[PDB]
Amino acid sequence: KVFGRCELAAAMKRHGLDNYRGYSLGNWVCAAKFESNFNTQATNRNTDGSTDYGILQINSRWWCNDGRTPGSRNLCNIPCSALLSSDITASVNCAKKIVSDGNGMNAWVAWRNRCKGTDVQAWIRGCRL
Ligand SMILES: CC(=O)N[C@@H]1[C@@H](O)[C@H](O[C@@H]2O[C@H](CO)[C@@H](O)[C@H](O)[C@H]2NC(C)=O)[C@@H](CO)O[C@@H]1O
Ligand SMILES: [Cl-]
Ligand SMILES: [Cl-]
Ligand SMILES: [Cl-]
Ligand SMILES: [Cl-]
Ligand SMILES: [Cl-]
Ligand code: NA
Ligand code: NA
Repeated sequence: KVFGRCELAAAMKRHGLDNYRGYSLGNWVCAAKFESNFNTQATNRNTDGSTDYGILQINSRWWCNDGRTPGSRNLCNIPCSALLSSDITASVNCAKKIVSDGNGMNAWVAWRNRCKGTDVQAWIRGCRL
């Protein structure tokens, strides 16, 4: 599924990401935009052979099991394919674990490079939330 911006904002808000660990909703929407272009089916292969999955491009090196990232962890205890669902619950719940792990949203490269320190509230501007 390719979410609309506000649709995703609303979904993320309903799933408790607004101000989760102090990260306002726009951070999450911004991260999703630049990680996946709001596409839950996005996958990208990393140089180390892991793959990033889903709307928040959660990687299989650490967070999910895709059966083809040897020596990786599965800290979200999910098949990576669960992160591709049109239902973002699995991504959100895993993202909550990630962002809780001490490094905040810096785990999301795109967030660090494209959202962090920007006016992320713009990403939820106009949305009914
Ligand atoms: C939370 C999450 O999974 N974020 C992804 C990053 O982990 C991806 O970065 C890449 O992650 C792999 C596995 O840890 C690293 O081996 C690789 O060096 C790293 N790539 C970069 C440029 O840092 C990122 C890839 O675009 O996608 C999500 O942000
Ligand atoms: Cl868009
Ligand atoms: Cl915000
Ligand atoms: Cl694996
Ligand atoms: Cl959902
Ligand atoms: Cl933080
Ligand atoms: Na990425
Ligand atoms: Na894994």
